[PDB]
Amino acid sequence: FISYNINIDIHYGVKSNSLAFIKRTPVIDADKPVSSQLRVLTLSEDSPYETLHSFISNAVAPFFKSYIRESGKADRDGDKMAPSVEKKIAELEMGLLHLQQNIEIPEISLPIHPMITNVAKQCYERGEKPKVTDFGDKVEDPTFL
Amino acid sequence: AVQNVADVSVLQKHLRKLVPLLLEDGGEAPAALEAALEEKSALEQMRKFLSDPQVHTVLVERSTLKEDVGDEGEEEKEFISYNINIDIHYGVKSNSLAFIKRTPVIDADKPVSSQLRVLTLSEDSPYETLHSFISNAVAPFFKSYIRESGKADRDGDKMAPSVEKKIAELEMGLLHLQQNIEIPEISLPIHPMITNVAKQCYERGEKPKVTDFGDKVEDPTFLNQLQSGVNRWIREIQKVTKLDRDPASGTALQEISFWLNLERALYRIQEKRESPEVLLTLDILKHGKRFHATVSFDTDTGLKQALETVNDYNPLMKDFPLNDLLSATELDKIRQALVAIFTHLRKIRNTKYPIQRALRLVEAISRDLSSQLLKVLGTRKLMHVAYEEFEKVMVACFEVFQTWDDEYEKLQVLLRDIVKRKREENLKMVWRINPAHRKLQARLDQMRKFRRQHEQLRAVIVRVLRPQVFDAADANAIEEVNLAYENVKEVDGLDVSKEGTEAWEAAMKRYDERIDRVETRITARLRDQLGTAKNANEM
Amino acid sequence: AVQNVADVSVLQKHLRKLVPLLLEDGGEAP
Repeated sequence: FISYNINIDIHYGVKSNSLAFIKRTPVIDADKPVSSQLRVLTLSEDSPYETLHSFISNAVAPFFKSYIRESGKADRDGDKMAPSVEKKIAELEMGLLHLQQNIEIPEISLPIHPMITNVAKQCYERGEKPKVTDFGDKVEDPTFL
Repeated sequence: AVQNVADVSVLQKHLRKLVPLLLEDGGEAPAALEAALEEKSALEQMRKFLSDPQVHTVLVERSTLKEDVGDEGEEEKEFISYNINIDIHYGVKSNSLAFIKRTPVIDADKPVSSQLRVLTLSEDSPYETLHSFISNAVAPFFKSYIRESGKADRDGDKMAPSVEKKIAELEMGLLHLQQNIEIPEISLPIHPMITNVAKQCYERGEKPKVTDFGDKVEDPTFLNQLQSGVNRWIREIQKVTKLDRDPASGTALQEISFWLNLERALYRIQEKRESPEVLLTLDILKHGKRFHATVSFDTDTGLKQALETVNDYNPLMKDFPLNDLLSATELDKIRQALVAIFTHLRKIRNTKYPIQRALRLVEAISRDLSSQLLKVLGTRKLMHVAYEEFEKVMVACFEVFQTWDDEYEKLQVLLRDIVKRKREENLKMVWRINPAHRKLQARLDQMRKFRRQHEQLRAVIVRVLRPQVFDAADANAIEEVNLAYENVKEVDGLDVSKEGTEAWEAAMKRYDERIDRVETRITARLRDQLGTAKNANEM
Repeated sequence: AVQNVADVSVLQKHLRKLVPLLLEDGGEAP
């Protein structure tokens, strides 16, 4: 069933698509185009490792590299901070592509039906063994089976 | 994976609906977009994008082109120009949309926007944007998986915590993001017709009047365009003012050079009407029902309070003692230059300069002190510095060390006098400088121990290891101590890192293995020569 | 900053018309 959730912060929900909106323009103005005042990101839950890796790669490698090369910053010695952060970005990409180890599915809850589970729990908490008899009519009802 | 290739129509309509709001709060798929969006140059581009399972970058932009028009009447004209790129780069005067394929081949049967993620470009400051937004998008978010996924529960893989640490290293490592772009000012981004009309109204030298604009002097949309232009002008000049350099993205030297440039530019941003053409621009704004733009040229764009905010014009005279310290290469010059910058700190208090910021600048200057004494150390040639010469220059650099501590305890006297100043002003206490200088000195002084150490041996060895001053062994053993000094020398030199000190420790542990062998020899000769009596050569 | 603030209605309708184009690939608000 499709539902909705609201988050002031940012949070990974499982099997729940996400849309993040972070203000590109810090000041808030109704006259200022709100959509052009905001910054739009989105995410679907398929594999967060490759998610982050590929998105940061194709988001910062060409943008950042092209802008540092073409804006004359490579000719400016005011900040040698850029090559250091280029190495930093490269090692981000390496570490995030290396994030391909585990499926992370060790054990999941076992669903059968709420009715049988609650009947068994209520007939066991008294101190008695559940059988075919405790369910009663539910053992031969085709729909419940 | 590779699947059916999507069609142009579906994604074209999707992006057409998405763009106009994100671009100008509306527009409903403007025809300028669709002109070159349907163009074969772009069409084959997105065909390759969808089909090729190797390209996952694309850039659709719409520049609000500032078309320079030479016709008399105005300066520029607003224009619309859609742009298509298969590689992504900073578009000038425009915000763009990038699309990354999460699946190497995308189809319409599965949701296209599910298999493809959208990015939207920032033109104001793309680097600051991308950094802050990646932080506020991944850091607590990768944190949420670090907790939910039980990566701490399974210690077999401990590389996700390290990649979290390196994400943090990025986010707190580059915060300037190439800050301080040195933007001094911009052009006049206001209504063009008024500026041009005033230009021919004064090139005649006849004081542009109220009437010469005609009905435009009372035309509402004209006037509101003037207001919007003046508002954006104050936007970029308050931008050039809000540039507040921090010690990083440069250095404290560069910080107070920023103070230089900022102050000498806000000397002219005190008002913005200095040019006679801008004087008559003030006059026509007064005439054209924009007298608030006039007082802006006096108060708002006439940013006089900047000077009041930056009354700190004594750092201008601080740049000279700092420069003396910069040129201070000889040890005595270094100490007296520290004294000089200290005395002019006594001077610089008069201005309301941020003392937390100021003495964190002196923190950067203290690491600069470490750097310049490192240059002096390279002059000393620590790699193969000669022992007695080395302890003599350690007498020199250690009197320089407790003297740096002399005017450093004097910097604490400065802390007391700035207690007086906070009694007159008050401000936040956090102004640590505490340098790494001692660490070098630490290594220095510990090496000095070593130095004295072997000198305690070697000269005395020249007699004590010598029999009654054993020839065969002790000749090679005096060689042992001397060439061991060489081996500790050939591996331990001017190594700045503490790993040099660690290799020094290894060097002494093997050195003192030899030395303890020498001790065993000398004690053996002792005991085998004892037993006679107490007097002189006996005991 | 808070000088003029976009209304709840306009931004919420913008999101209502924007989300289905992404999370349903051109769908309608559910």
